[PDB]
Amino acid sequence: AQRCGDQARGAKCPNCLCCGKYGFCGSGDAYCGAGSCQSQCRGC
Repeated sequence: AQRCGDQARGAKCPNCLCCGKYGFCGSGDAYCGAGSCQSQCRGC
């Protein structure tokens, strides 16, 4: 579990991961699915 976006001073996340609009970078369709994705919308 890693924080991104405004929740991380505008920090970006690596590939194979999804950055939740709520500055929350995680995995799984739970955060990768369409509805809470903002950045890095191409994770595994």
